[PDB]
Amino acid sequence: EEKPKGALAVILVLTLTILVFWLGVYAVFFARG
Amino acid sequence: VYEAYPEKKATLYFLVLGFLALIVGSLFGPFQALNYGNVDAYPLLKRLLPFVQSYYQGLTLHGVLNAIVFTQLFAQAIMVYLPARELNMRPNMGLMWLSWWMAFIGLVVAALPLLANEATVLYTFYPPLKGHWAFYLGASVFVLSTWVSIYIVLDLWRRWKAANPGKVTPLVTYMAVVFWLMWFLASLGLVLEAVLFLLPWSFGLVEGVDPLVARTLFWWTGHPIVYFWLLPAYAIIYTILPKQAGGKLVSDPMARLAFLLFLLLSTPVGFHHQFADPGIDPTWKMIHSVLTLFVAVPSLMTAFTVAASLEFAGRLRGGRGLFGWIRALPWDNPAFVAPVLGLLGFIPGGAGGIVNASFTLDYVVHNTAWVPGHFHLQVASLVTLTAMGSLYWLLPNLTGKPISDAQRRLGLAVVWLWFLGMMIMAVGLHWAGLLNVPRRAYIAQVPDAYPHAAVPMVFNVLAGIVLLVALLLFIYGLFSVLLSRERKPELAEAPLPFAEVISGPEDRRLVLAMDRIGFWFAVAAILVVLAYGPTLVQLFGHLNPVPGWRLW
Amino acid sequence: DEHKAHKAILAYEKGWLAFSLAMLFVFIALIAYTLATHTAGVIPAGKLERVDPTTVRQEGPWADPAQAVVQTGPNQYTVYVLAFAFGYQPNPIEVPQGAEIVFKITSPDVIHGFHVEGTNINVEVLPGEVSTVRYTFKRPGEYRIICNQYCGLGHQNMFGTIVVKE
Ligand code: HAS
Ligand code: HEM
Ligand code: CUA
Repeated sequence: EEKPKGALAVILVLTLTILVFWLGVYAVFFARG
Repeated sequence: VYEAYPEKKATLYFLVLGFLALIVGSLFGPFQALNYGNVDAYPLLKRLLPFVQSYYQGLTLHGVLNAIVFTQLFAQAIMVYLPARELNMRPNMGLMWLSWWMAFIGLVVAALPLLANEATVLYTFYPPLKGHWAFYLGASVFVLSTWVSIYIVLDLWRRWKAANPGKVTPLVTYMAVVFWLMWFLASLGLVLEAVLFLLPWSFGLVEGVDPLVARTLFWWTGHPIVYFWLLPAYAIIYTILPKQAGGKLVSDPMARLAFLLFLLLSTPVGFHHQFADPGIDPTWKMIHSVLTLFVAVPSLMTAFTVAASLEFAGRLRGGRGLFGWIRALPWDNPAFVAPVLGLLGFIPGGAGGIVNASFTLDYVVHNTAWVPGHFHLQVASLVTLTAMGSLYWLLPNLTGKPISDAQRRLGLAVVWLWFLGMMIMAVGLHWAGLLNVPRRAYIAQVPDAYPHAAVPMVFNVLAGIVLLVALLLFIYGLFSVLLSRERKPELAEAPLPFAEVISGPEDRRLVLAMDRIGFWFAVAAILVVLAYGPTLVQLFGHLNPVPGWRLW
Repeated sequence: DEHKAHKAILAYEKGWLAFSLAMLFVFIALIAYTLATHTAGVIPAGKLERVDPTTVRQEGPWADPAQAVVQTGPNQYTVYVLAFAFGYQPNPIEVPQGAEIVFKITSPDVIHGFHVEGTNINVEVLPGEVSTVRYTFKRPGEYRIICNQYCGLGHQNMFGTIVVKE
């Protein structure tokens, strides 16, 4: 059958969570600059 | 069970030895979690165990037992026994039982000093922190064992390659092969660090060791060593979970490629642990940074392969719309439940690691409680949970003792607690790290030293209680499985639960290429000569050995 | 079916790949961004600059603590710091504000950490070697130094003080 929308959610929760963490720190980085 | 597969016995000893290790090492956890929640329970622990002299002697056993003794032993069990059962071959038993006694004698040798306060140096043992000679001699022998583990599996692969010329390496084998090879390349740093310095150092044969060279050589191993912890789980997650899950591995090739890429990019990435070091060139650090974001690809890949597989397993057992498939999965199943939970937390765990990777950002979180946050999600969640759950299929398979209704429920109990507790603790430690709280510190003996960190402390402490139960419940669970005079042979010879694979026509060309293992191995070697050679040569030209210290 | 589902899996396996690469590359672009600005100072110098740990506090730039600070440039000050079993020297460290501070750090015993709370300064200190880092203090007052590399039983208790004069 059809497109793995479940996997596509998971890689999307992963992608959202990487960004938060990364940008979350990059922000802190410059703030302690 | 024992006498046409005595591998089952030798395999079982690697587990017990390892699980008794994880138990002892773990005792110190709950304490250290409260210690991070500003409570000093160490007089309480000092009264449970008369031999403990300091937080740090306890953090040392905890680092060493759990992350070094447990994980290697698990690795040895899985990455040897699995490939043997897929191939239906026996390993050289002479060699296999030599690996066991070396992991036992190294263990013992090291422990005596550790338990006597002569090696309170942490599982990193950075010079000039000078521990007892038997702790270096002990760990070296303990590691060296894995060299026989490489050989044994290489042999089995030589053997199967021969009975079957032209044929492609079977999957678990393919995985075990690149795994052990990658681990041989890894271990060159630590062995050289041992053989050239540590061992003479403590034997009295030199008065000094270079701190920079020592750590550079150590981190050559201390990264790939973590992949050496993960793959035995990935191995299971790829080729056995999807069965337990009610479906199939969706891609044979992707799983090989994943592991291939690990063989390639696990070793040349160590200056990610040294961003904060002197005497290592800014250019090289960035180079080591790019490559680290690279080693993250396999796992990003893994996320998709694996997700799909579960979605399709949940599709198979009647799983509905956007999320329906998640419910349809066998949530009654400790073997299923333990790594899937680990995998949820692996998400955050990874998303931390990549911040960690990115050079300049590592100056925000380095040596804070954030690295703990990070790695617990990784090795004390996912690897350990995959480990824990796996007794529910692997242990019956080794001994022939079936698992009752209640021992299962006791397991489900353990895993949901362990996971939740690990989640919780990760909030605390991450949070605490951003609030600059250092790691490896007895911070509850300075109560007014982190007053702005009141809240995450709550979480640490709370995770400490939960995870104390978690562990106690586990100890009980474990031993009820191990000490029941409940036995049947017929399920002990009943095959490992390997998943069937979805495999397309395009596989052929791609899978044949990745089988060129001698070549891929050579490249990995070159990748490490390129990435460490320049910097090492420099250091080896300008060596500044300094005397040893004992500060506990 | 079954074969019908392997194809469409692999495409998105490629697609997810494509994306994750770009995304990972942008990170790499943003990192070498931080590398092109002033914040790049906190990266230790690469050049090996070797010292002797058993002499460092009797001769040379680390012996007298009242020698610590030196105008080394028109808006540049070098501060020679000694991290040692359970403290820092000088205590406190006194540096002016808005100036570029070039910290030169080392240890006479084991490894320590040099983590200045509130800042990006987070450099390992190693016996025998000299950690060179640079940083411009933007907001004045007391900063707290934390040793964040286990150094022995008094680790938890090894704090210093930076004093950045307006
Ligand atoms: C075994 C445990 C280990 C893993 C695994 C691990 C992963 C990474 N780490 Fe790390 N780490 C670092 C970078 C990374 C990177 C780039 C990755 C990557 O391999 C991460 C890859 C992971 C992902 C890309 C996420 C994939 C997610 C998956 C696969 C789960 C999805 C779930 C699904 C699909 C299930 C859904 C199912 C349903 C039913 C919903 C760096 C710097 O680059 C530092 C140094 C920091 C410092 O200053 O010391 C560091 C620090 C540590 C230390 C401290 C050592 C010490 O004491 O000094 C340890 C022990 C450790 C272990 C581990 N670490 N790490
Ligand atoms: C009972 C659950 C556990 C708890 C509550 C726990 C608690 C802790 C805490 C609070 C820390 C940070 C302490 C500090 O930085 O001073 C820590 C460190 C650590 N933990 Fe765990 N732990 C547990 C289980 C495990 C397991 C099973 C492993 C390995 C698979 C592990 C691996 C490590 C390692 C490698 C460190 C670093 C120690 C060092 O810096 O030398 N932990 N643990
Ligand atoms: Cu000096 Cu911790």
